[PDB]
Amino acid sequence: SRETLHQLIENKLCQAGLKREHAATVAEVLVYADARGIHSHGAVRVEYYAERISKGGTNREPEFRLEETGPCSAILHADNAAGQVAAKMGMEHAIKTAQQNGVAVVGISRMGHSGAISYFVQQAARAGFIGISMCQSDPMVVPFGGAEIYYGTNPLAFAAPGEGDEILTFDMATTVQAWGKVLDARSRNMSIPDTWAVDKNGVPTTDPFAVHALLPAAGPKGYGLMMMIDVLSGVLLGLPFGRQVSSMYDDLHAGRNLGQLHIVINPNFFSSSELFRQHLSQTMRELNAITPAPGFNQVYYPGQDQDIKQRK
Amino acid sequence: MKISRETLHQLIENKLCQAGLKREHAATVAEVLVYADARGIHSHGAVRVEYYAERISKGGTNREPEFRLEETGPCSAILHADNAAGQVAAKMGMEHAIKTAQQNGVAVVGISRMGHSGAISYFVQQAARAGFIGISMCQSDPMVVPFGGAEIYYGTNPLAFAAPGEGDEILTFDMATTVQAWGKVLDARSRNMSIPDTWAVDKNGVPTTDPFAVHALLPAAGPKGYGLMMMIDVLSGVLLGLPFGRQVSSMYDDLHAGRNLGQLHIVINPNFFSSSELFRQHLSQTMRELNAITPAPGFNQVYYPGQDQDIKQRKAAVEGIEIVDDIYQYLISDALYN
Ligand SMILES: NC(=O)C1=CN([C@@H]2O[C@H](COP(=O)(O)OP(=O)(O)OC[C@H]3O[C@@H](n4cnc5c(N)ncnc54)[C@H](O)[C@@H]3O)[C@@H](O)[C@H]2O)C=CC1
Ligand SMILES: NC(=O)C1=CN([C@@H]2O[C@H](COP(=O)(O)OP(=O)(O)OC[C@H]3O[C@@H](n4cnc5c(N)ncnc54)[C@H](O)[C@@H]3O)[C@@H](O)[C@H]2O)C=CC1
Repeated sequence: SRETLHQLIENKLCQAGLKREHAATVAEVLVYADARGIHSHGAVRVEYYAERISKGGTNREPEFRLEETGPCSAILHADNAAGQVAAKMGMEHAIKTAQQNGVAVVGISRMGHSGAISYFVQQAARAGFIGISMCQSDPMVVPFGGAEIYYGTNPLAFAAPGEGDEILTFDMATTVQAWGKVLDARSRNMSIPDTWAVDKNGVPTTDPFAVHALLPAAGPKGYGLMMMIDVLSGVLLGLPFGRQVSSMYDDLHAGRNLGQLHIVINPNFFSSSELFRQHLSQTMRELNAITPAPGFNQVYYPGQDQDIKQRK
Repeated sequence: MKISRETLHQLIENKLCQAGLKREHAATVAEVLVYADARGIHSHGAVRVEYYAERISKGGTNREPEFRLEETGPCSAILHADNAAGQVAAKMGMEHAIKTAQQNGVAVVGISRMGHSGAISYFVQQAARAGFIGISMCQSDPMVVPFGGAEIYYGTNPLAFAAPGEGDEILTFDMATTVQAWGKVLDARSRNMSIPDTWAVDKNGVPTTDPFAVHALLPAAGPKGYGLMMMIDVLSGVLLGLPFGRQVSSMYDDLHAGRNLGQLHIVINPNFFSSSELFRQHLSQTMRELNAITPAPGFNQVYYPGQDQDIKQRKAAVEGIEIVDDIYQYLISDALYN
């Protein structure tokens, strides 16, 4: 069960170094990923996290400092704490701030990997607000037209509340595919589609063992989106940016120094929250009623495929 | 033909003024249009004036809007635009966003009930010129199938971003959420070429190479563009209590009726997070480093995002802006439309 795995991972990470409360938080986010089929960011990471913690490449005793910079802005100085802990804490502050003052823009400064980041925007939506989040990731992607890596798979996530317990959740890597698909096609020795990745010369490739770098989604569009995310979650916070961003296997003894940015918007500072939620539910219904194209059994609203996998 | 920036501005300004816009409003509309043309975004340039003139004439764009700025919090506002010209409403709202982020760090400003606002990167460039990060997005005419779908719901719903580098350097990025903007289907309609099958679908949701058989556009990157246009509809439409999704008006529904569109600006003042000087240095460093990346076979250069358009804008300052001669002919003429 869910509370089973939480207890497992909570225990394992608590003994590898983390305060019990920190272990409980990382556990939760990891399960969340596997359940929604986001396996690249689920348990395939758990022994690894345990290692980095034991070796100090993730801070077991971070000195957190939430620095408020304005009525609707803050930086959580996270001291290279586990990303799941840091990002969750900053989102709690963003939610509190948007609750009172309407909007919140909160940077997470110096954290480890934070995982399937839709977890954090769901926090905002469960509180009745719109959540947007994005973060830097290991340099892994060619600029459009390029043969050298610069940005990472730099994800973007969004959630908004509908009626009752309904939430619409959207989450995407800015590459054609997440990296975890390249490794999957490496392990099963499959070939990969030629739209996913390039070789050491920047030429598209079908051999996942000849992959030097991922391609950006929609060419120049994914390129701009990952740039935007690097500027918003990295440059804005004065952190390393672009190619300077650390990679997971550079040094298990050193903090990652990653950044993440949350933006939270309280609907009642703009219009009726009741009608907002009614209209989100209406969006979800209407999209579901759309005539599917040949080949599709249904049209899903964004994220519904994951919402479904979750409950099964 | 190529033409100056000041002259095109004047032509557009006069033509919209005689349609019935206040000269102040017609000026603002004109500079956003010339901005688009200079950057090569011609589908949102002077080509739209004749349409605008008709809508203004027939009352579908408010020539006497009662603007009302409703401040809802320290960093939030709605500009009620009373179906004023979008370029006017969006710029006014961005001026408020800039002022708000200057004093309070961040601003989220809705433009509620406006006409078409054009190449929306104009508005984020305002923020970047003021030293801030600008993000903007707006609803558009239903024209796009959901991923997996065969009926239209969302529009080409654009997203734009700009941030300042050192000096007058700005990094500007601006995209429709479809594989291609609608103008590419219109352009290949004008010259009778088959389009690739990744752009659009027929009435049945089957991808098509026949531009006259196109019923709807496809979202960029499948479900990703789908999610992005939904996000933009939610942020610039649902959030403002406006018509959303398939309810959004289309350009030729009713020329006598206000469009009721929505747009959302988000402005972030880097000074509220870290040194704005080092921020600008790092944006300029980003642009340099991306330019120095080894190009892949086929390419002669790696561009930083938006650099292709910056180059066009730079060239247009030298040689002048290229527009279709037919548009020049209409702008000098005494005809408002037809
Ligand atoms: N350093 C980090 O933390 C990173 C984390 N990630 C995460 O990994 C995950 C990667 O996601 P991707 O492979 O790009 O996702 P994807 O391509 O499978 O799907 C993207 C989005 O579209 C939705 N979607 C997909 N198919 C759909 C359909 N048929 N109908 C309606 N909606 C549909 C998904 O639910 C999801 O919200 C994300 O959770 C992302 O946050 C990714 C990169 C880096
Ligand atoms: N209702 C409205 O007002 C709407 C307005 N629009 C506008 O129409 C325009 C749509 O543009 P798209 O067709 O998506 O543009 P696009 O596909 O040509 O390019 C998108 C972005 O990527 C950049 N880019 C493209 N190729 C590049 C390269 N090789 N290197 C570096 N950067 C590159 C562009 O400069 C641009 O910033 C936008 O200005 C948008 O604001 C679009 C839809 C609706």
